[PDB]
Amino acid sequence: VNSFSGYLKLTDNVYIKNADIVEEAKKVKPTVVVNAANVYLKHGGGVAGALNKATNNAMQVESDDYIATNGPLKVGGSCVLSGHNLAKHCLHVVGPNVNKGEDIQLLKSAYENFNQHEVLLAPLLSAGIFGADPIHSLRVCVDTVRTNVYLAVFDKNLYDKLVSSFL
Ligand SMILES: OC[C@@H]1C=CCCN1c1ncnc2[nH]ccc12
Ligand SMILES: [Cl-]
Repeated sequence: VNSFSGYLKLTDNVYIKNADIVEEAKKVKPTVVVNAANVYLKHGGGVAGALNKATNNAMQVESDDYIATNGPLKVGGSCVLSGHNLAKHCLHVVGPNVNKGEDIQLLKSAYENFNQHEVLLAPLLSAGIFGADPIHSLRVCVDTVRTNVYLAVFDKNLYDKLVSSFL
């Protein structure tokens, strides 16, 4: 039993809700919140910009030190950093950005990072400003993640389409 509330159950381990991931994380304080990161951990917009703003830019400060030490992430890769005031940890995961021409096949590799954590609050990877089809992103999530994932979908219209079209 966990403290996530109001989710629809898609499979044994995947749940979905219309919610603002920032507001969700502040309420639940999950062990892990997933960020829709880029390889440079430059949290300018989309989910990443919103999560970083909610940390008063502390996420960006920590991320800049991470990059200065380790260099960029790989597309499909991840790193674990602090969750600041939002969660214990933030799993920064880089899905392919279709608007940069990155290979959508890497979306499965991106979701595989979730399997290293027993429970996560997450967005759909490569959705929104990353330019992938969110219906596809949900399909890959369900077919790749085996741990317990609570998916927050900000847009109410998109959420209804995701549910009504889910196979
Ligand atoms: O697929 C990512 C998704 C789709 C469109 C825009 C960003 N996205 C978000 N998903 C969940 N919570 C969010 N809070 C702020 C943004 C946000
Ligand atoms: Cl985004």
